[PDB]
Amino acid sequence: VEPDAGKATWVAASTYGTDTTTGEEVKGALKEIHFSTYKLAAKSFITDET
Amino acid sequence: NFVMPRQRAVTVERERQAGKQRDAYYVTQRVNLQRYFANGVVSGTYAAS
Repeated sequence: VEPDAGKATWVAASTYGTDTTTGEEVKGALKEIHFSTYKLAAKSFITDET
Repeated sequence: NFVMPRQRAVTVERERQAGKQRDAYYVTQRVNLQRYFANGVVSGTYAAS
């Protein structure tokens, strides 16, 4: 599962190349989600004489 | 005598990658001027006061 993005900072209107002073967006980590399957059981019996 | 030697004429070249919202032009040649013997140029003075 990925996360949202993002915020980008707008320029200072005078800095048109060398250098542009825009945001550095950090490559969003893909987050694992893991699922665990638990078990249960029941037993029963009767005897053929009862 | 006074001859100027050259081995590349004026050339013109340009980029774009790895720029950043810019295109840019370069011009580069190779040349010099040489006094062959000793003399044959004279000027001044024509000093100051």
